[PDB]
Formats: sequence, structure tokens, C-alpha cells
Amino acid sequence: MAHIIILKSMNATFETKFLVVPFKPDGLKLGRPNNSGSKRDLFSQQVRPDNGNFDSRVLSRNHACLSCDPTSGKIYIRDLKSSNGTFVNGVKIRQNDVELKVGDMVDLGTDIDSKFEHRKISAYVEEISVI
Repeated sequence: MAHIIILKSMNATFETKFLVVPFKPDGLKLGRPNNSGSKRDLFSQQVRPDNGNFDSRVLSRNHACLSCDPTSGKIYIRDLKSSNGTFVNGVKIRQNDVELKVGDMVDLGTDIDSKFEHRKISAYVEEISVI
């Protein structure tokens, strides 16, 4: 089964994401983006609705991590020691899992500056479901 989370931007910073969240101990990274990894590095360095990349300089490359508990199907986020921080419903979190539920807000970063690509990421947890 594909456990999906839908992230809708509340501050005009990204196209709505439809993310398949892997079961722990795997996870989906949130952050800023002639080779055997070319086809994988290409799509992985893009900002796509199906990946965790955002076009915001405020974000760390490895900023936060989403994972799914295969026992309950619950979705968790944790910070990856980002420079500018991960927030859930406004609360600054750390490196331990925090559960996400529909109606929650995830903010990535803070920003000194609200201009194009300098604005923090504000993501609303619009839906969580299987398949």
C-alpha cells in the first residue's frame, strides 16, 4: 500500500506535493536540491510534486525527514539538524519524530526576507491516506 501525504503551500512557495511516504526505517527527505546515477540524479535534483525538494534558499539540503510507521500507518516528521529549523504547528522541533495529522502546518526555515526563493516554506497537511 502507498501511504500518501498531500502538502499544500500556504505562502505561495511550491506546487502542491503528493508524496508516497516510505515505511521506517526508510524515509523521504525534505530540503533544497556520463554518470551511472544520471537518470536518478536528474529527477532527484528537480523540484517535483512527487519529491521532497523545494526551491527556497532558506532550506538545508537535508532539512527534514518524513517516514511512515508500518504498524499504524501514521506519518512522522523529524528535523535533520537543519540550519534554520523545522516547525510543526508553529512549534520548533528537533531530531525526534513528531506525528503529522490532517490540519497540521509544517514550516521549514524562518527567512529574513520574503522575496522570490528567499521565503520560508509553509506547508499545510491537507490529506493523509492509503492508495
